[PDB]
Amino acid sequence: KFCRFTAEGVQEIDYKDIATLKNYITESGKIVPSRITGTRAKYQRQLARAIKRARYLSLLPYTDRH
Amino acid sequence: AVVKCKPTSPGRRHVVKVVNPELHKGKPFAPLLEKNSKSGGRNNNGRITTRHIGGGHKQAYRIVDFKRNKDGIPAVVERLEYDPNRSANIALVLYKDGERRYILAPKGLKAGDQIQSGVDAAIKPGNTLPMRNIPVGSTVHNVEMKPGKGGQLARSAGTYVQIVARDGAYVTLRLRSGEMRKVEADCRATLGEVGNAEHMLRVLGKAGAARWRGVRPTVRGTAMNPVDHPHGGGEGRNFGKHPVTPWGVQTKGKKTRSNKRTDKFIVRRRS
Amino acid sequence: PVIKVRENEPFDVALRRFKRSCEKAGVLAEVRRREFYEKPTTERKRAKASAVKRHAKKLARENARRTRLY
Amino acid sequence: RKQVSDGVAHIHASFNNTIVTITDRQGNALGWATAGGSGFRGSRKSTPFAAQVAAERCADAVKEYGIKNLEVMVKGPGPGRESTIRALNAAGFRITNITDVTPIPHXGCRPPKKRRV
Amino acid sequence: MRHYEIVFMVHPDQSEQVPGMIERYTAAITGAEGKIHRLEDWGRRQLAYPINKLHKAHYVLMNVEAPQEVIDELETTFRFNDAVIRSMVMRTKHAVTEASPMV
Amino acid sequence: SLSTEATAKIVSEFGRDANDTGSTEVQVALLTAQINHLQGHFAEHKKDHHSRRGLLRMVSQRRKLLDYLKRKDVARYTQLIERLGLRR
RNA sequence: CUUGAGUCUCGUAGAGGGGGGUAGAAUUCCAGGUGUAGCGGUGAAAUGCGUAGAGAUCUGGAGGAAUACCGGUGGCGAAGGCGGCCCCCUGGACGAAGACUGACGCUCAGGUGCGAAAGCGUGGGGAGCAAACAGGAUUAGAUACCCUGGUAGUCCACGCCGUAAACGAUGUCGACUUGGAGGUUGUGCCGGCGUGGCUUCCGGAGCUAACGCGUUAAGUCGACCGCCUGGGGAGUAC
Ligand SMILES: [Mg+2]
Ligand SMILES: [Mg+2]
Ligand SMILES: [Mg+2]
Ligand SMILES: [Mg+2]
Ligand SMILES: [Mg+2]
Ligand SMILES: [Mg+2]
Ligand SMILES: [Mg+2]
Ligand SMILES: [Mg+2]
Ligand SMILES: [Mg+2]
Ligand SMILES: [Mg+2]
Ligand SMILES: [Mg+2]
Ligand SMILES: [Mg+2]
Ligand SMILES: [Mg+2]
Ligand SMILES: [Mg+2]
Ligand SMILES: [Mg+2]
Ligand SMILES: [Mg+2]
Ligand SMILES: [Mg+2]
Ligand SMILES: [Mg+2]
Repeated sequence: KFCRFTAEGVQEIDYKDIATLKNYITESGKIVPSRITGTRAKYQRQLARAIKRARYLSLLPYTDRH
Repeated sequence: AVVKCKPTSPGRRHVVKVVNPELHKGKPFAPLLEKNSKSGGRNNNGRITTRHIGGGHKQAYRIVDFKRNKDGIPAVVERLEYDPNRSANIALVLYKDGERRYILAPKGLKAGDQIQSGVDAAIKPGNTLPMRNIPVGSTVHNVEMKPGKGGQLARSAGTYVQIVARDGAYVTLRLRSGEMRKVEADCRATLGEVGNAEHMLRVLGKAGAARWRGVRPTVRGTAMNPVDHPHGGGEGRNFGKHPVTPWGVQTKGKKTRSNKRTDKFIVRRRS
Repeated sequence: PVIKVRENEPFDVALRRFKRSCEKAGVLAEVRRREFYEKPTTERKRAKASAVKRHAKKLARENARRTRLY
Repeated sequence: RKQVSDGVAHIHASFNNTIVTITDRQGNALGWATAGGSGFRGSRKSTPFAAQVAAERCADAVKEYGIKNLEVMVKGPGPGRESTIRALNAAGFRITNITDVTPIPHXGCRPPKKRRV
Repeated sequence: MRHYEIVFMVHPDQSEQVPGMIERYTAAITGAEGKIHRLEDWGRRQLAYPINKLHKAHYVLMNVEAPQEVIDELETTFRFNDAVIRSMVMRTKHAVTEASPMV
Repeated sequence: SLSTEATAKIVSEFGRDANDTGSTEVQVALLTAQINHLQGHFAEHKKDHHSRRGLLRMVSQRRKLLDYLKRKDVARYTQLIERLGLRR
């Protein structure tokens, strides 16, 4: 668990922070359920938005088979 | 605007009119007019060579600029006009040097709009550019088939072409017919669609409305005697033969294109 | 589930690694899920019933831990 | 004829059949075998054993190319996913990579209607 | 006057045009009486997946405070500039004057 | 909705002070401003039914406030509807 | 007069709505390369597809539709409903301090508006799916269930239709009346203690024919509306 973003006082998740976002995607590129990472729901939604934005900018892959 | 007529008389019950209040109500621009008298569909042998042509209203010809050759000089749309010679409306445009021209009215165009042709003209409806300067995917009309010859494709009301690909000296176009066609990328096209799209929604309502347009009645081949038409004859309503033209060519599916000279430019036919 | 066979790794071990990668990514479950169309009403009914059964089972377990069988 | 020494084994493992195609790394087929073409029909066609025999036969069909190393791409939910890879390994190929390439729509098209059996 | 975050990716074969692009876009913004709050030239990055068969692109990140109309003009510029292979314009609540995690 | 500036301007104009945000004239003027503004939105977005429900709520509340004002002080009511150009 | 109702200020979450753009996955089709005898399908088959080179695999292209994961007895909406990402326009809700108006309220026959899916009109579009339809099976038959195909339609614009087990089978508004465990979204103070909104499950009194409901009542009350009066005939006939 240990939702990191509340303990870091973030106001957003920042789609440009690929280091943080790689901790929330599986090796195939899928977004990890918050019931596994322990993320709070609000920050899970922020995280999903950020990952989708990063995927659009090709900073993250959609899958591992591009 | 598409407006139905009220059934105050049987010839009006089914009439559907296209009313465009934006169209100039006065006379057309006289220096761009010339007479064009009727043919009755007869050629210089005086023989009918295209049937069902005759009568209809007197019409003056409007000299329309299909070439759009006046590069780098802006023009402003003065007004839109009814043109009897074509389905599309036309626009009287005024160039900054004082010259006036008629152009095909694109969809959306209206009085006060600015237009321009040339290599550096902005990508805006009504602007005309060589197609090598127009983005792939764009919607265009009045497309040239040879550079400098003047637009010949997509001129009727509502029509347009899509620039689907560019390969070297050629672009591939999707014509309204569905045909995929190549022409040289130096050929000019005008951004946007031809206006007056509701033209096809009109309903003539009565026979006389076809007569006003210079269309004479069509007589069915099966209504004649054998001497007149392959379909002719029979005691009662008979047919019993494969449908043909008055001249005997099969007229239900038989193909007639034979132009080996232009086959190379057809990427795929319409189907 | 892309798997690279590491050096001096027996084949059966790497096959197991690939199998676990596939079972983790849920590829077979996704394929089976997508064989046929299930109406949204059926999907919602299935999800609701699964949640209800999960909750009822959990409560039965909690209240059986207070129950002596013999 | 041509010697390749580095190939890809594509295992199309459907519920009813298993197709094994061995290609070079550019995707050109060198030889193929199927569970359905290896003396198995109907119920026997869709078994791990029929897939194993198909893998053996496809390995035989590419002996002339001198292939030594195999990437393995598995596609589909069929019973021939694993036994095909085991048979390719027992055929003497050095399996250097195993990848699942099963197509997953990210929504995609509406599947056929549910069967009522 | 709204705050925007703009990222645009340039064809890697046009990287040396990026400085001129940056100055021109900044000029349009500032002529509209807008401000440049952040501006980062990330240079060439490897794409996470191919785009138009390319495996690289030149990223530029701008945080501006401009009226909507100049942003629409800029998006139209991005649309018709074949050097710009992708772009994203986002609204932000406030001006972001900081350093992105890419620097 | 109305911006802070337009709201404050209407409050100053129709209110008896810049703090008098609650008087019936201020409420009616704010509603009228938003209704007139939204005419342009709904001319373009004719199928925006969900927003139009909020617009019709604005119309209904304004009608109720006007009726209250007319029953309470008819002269104030007349002044208000003349300033804002309302039929009734 | 300010306690109901409402306005303003500052923020908060949200698949609320309308418009436009765009991304990646996949299906299908088209062109070509490699390759060769099968593929596909079922309970088993057959129809079908394939040596005129299919299926498999690789490359390039076209087009339509839907947005995996996130995703949740999670959220938003009056209901119907709403799910990639980005912008433009826009509705509602909620919280904290105040300030303001001063009963401006509740309900609502008739009226008006919205209203899933299917359907209808005109014009587009059409990948996938699929009423109808065709063939193959199954069977005593099989106008089905299963298989191979497949057209309306499903999609878009605009108009119509006005109905659903449109359901919580529970009208709206207000007040009051033991508890427990969660979810979600605010906010105050020092992970603890409060305090609001929405929400899931259990349960006490009470209520209920019983099943059950149980502070989100089907409990205790008030305001107003809708509706019922044995089964069938019939939500039919006129
Ligand atoms: Mg004729
Ligand atoms: Mg005729
Ligand atoms: Mg006769
Ligand atoms: Mg004859
Ligand atoms: Mg007869
Ligand atoms: Mg006969
Ligand atoms: Mg099937
Ligand atoms: Mg009523
Ligand atoms: Mg429908
Ligand atoms: Mg229709
Ligand atoms: Mg179809
Ligand atoms: Mg069927
Ligand atoms: Mg009913
Ligand atoms: Mg419902
Ligand atoms: Mg329900
Ligand atoms: Mg009911
Ligand atoms: Mg209970
Ligand atoms: Mg009836």
